[PDB]
Amino acid sequence: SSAEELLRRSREYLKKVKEEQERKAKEFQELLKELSERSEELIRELEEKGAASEAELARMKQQHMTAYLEAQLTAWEIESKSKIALLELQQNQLNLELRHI
Amino acid sequence: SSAEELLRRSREYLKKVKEEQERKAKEFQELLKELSERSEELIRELEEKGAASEAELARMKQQHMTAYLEAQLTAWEIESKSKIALLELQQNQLNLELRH
Amino acid sequence: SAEELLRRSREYLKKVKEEQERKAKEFQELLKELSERSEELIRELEEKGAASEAELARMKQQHMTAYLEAQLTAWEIESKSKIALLELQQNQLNLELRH
Amino acid sequence: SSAEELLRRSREYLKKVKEEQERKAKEFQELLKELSERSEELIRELEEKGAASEAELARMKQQHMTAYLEAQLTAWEIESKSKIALLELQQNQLNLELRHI
Amino acid sequence: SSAEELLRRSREYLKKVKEEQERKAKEFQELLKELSERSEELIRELEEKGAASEAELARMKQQHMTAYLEAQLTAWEIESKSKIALLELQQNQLNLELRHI
Amino acid sequence: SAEELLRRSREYLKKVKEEQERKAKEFQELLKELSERSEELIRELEEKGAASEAELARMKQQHMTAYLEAQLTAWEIESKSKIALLELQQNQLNLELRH
Amino acid sequence: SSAEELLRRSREYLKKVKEEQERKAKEFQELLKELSERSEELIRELEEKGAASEAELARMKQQHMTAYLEAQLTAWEIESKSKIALLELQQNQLNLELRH
Amino acid sequence: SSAEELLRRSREYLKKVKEEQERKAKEFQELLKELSERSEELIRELEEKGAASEAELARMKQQHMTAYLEAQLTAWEIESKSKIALLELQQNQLNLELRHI
Repeated sequence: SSAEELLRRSREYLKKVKEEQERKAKEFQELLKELSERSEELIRELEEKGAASEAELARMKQQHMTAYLEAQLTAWEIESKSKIALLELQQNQLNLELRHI
Repeated sequence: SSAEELLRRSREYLKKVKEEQERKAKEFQELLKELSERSEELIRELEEKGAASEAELARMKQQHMTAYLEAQLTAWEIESKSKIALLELQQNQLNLELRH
Repeated sequence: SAEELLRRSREYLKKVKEEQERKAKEFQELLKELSERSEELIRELEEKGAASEAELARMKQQHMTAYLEAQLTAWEIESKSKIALLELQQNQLNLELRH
Repeated sequence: SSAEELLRRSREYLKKVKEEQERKAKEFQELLKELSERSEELIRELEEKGAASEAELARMKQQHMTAYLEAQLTAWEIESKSKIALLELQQNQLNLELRHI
Repeated sequence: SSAEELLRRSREYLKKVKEEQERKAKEFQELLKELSERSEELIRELEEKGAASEAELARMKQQHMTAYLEAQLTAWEIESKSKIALLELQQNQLNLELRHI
Repeated sequence: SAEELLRRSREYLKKVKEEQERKAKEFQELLKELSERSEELIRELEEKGAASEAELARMKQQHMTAYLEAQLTAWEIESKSKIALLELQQNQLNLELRH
Repeated sequence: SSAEELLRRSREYLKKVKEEQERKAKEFQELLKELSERSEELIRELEEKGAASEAELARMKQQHMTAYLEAQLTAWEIESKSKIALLELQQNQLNLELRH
Repeated sequence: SSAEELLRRSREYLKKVKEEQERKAKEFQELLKELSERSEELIRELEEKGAASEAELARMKQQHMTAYLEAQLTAWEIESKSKIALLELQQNQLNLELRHI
């Protein structure tokens, strides 16, 4: 009863954290999408202006793609690590309930 | 009773740790906001002066956005790790409460 | 009740594992696309003589070096992810036999 | 009795380690503040003397903020990892206290 | 009986994960070999055409070996971490087998 | 016999903890020395006008930036080291009470 | 008996893992030796030609020694981590053998 | 008896690893000492030749001290991590003996 209430509060508190992680993951993708499209807009403007040397933009383009690639890998590593860690806490939570209940 | 004291004390201390980490998270967003808002202001100044080449300001702006993104990812990594460890510590606490 | 929770626990486990396969596949598609763009940019340069022979060598090697770094990183992620869930799959299996 | 003595001693040595880390955290903040204020001083002297181009100073100023943001994150990472790790040891200490004595 | 089925299945899924990592390890070596041989090709063309100074080529050649050494260490780090981690899971699987069935 | 092993186990534990304090102190002495050398080199430059005002600013900031990085690194090491042994000290204390 | 088979099989497999890691350690020292011996040869060639400034070869030599030192530290970190993990795994194995 | 023999073999095997770590630590310090003194010999030669600009050597010197500082920190981190990990295996070894024994 009282144990059922605490385990209840712990389970629903665990879900808010899980949903809180899903929020941050989406928020990052939106941020990266905006920044990446701002960078492409900058590089595109140069190509229109022709201000940047053909080699200059090639180096600029490859840096944009490289950092974007790097940004995704980091976000992939973070969310992957978070989801897996929460899952173990989901198992501990379940282990507590069955054993007690 | 005496065990009720210690376990209640631990719960409240965990509560303080959780709040201090929420502070540091918010404080960082405020710091990153200010500094980032300065960096955008500097690049604005350079644009209006035309004190940097068109390509150079493309490089500076993209470096600015790259560092902001790196910073957000790092703070996201720290807070995500903190919240989940405390979550495990809170489970140990809960298990003890149940144990008693 | 114990079976329902554990069955529901295995389903969420399955979704997480499946999702991790989703991201790994998506990355390889992203890597190939960006990789094929990068070699296209390098293609155009050499054809136009835009970059010096020394310049294109450093550019090509930067591209291969970045591609190798990307794979090793994605390898480390997917490798660690799969093994971490693998311990959770064993934790799940241990819970089931417990009942 | 000796269990109580050994465990009370444990409680104190662990209270000292915790205070030691609060001390190190403050010292770094004072350290970063002093050095970070030299940087602004060196830079203000440049802007005053006009000894760096408008872009050089902007690159220097954003370099300073970028390094400052990294120092805070890195210090935040250490103190956070330390506080959480010590927290778990206090839990073990608390578990022994309920058991051993 | 069902324990034996669940555990034998576990044994097989874990044998598949192990073979999968031996596969990934080889693929990388083939991958590194192909790209690493392009680098030597691009560089041999430079030395032939004399399109880089004596020092530039030396800096490029030592750059190539330095990156190659990093790729091996990094791949060695991953495969080693993977093999050891899987090894422990095989031990848990072996522990269950002695117990559950 | 159990007491001898555990007493001997605590002595080796003590040596390791003491040794870790030795390295932490030694590093701060190394850092200060190298740091004081570096600021001496920078001192000589500005006095001789060897480096431009812009040059010395970047040099000074590189030195402070490297010093900060060194401290954070040594902080992370000594902090992690002490906590890791602290769990081993608790493991030792748990073994003793077990007897 | 049947348990004696499995635990003996695990001991021999652990034995193979320990040996494969000794291989990789030695193989790396051989690779680092060759490449490092090439790098020293290149800098020798440059010295005899006088194809690089005196200061430049000081920078190149010091970069060469820095990378060799970084490489050794990394391989030292990998093997030190591997040997100690297997050592823990070998202890789990031993505990099982004792358990039976 | 037979257990006393296996635990014996495990304890002495643990000591060879511990001594093996002490070897690598010393070996590194010797290597760093030699390389560091080779670098100082190079920088010293330049100052005698005066080949390097007074600012050039100042940058060169600071890089030598910085990398040396970095090298020590890495070695400090490795040996510290190794010694602590071996110690836990020393505790597990002792725990196995007393319990069996």
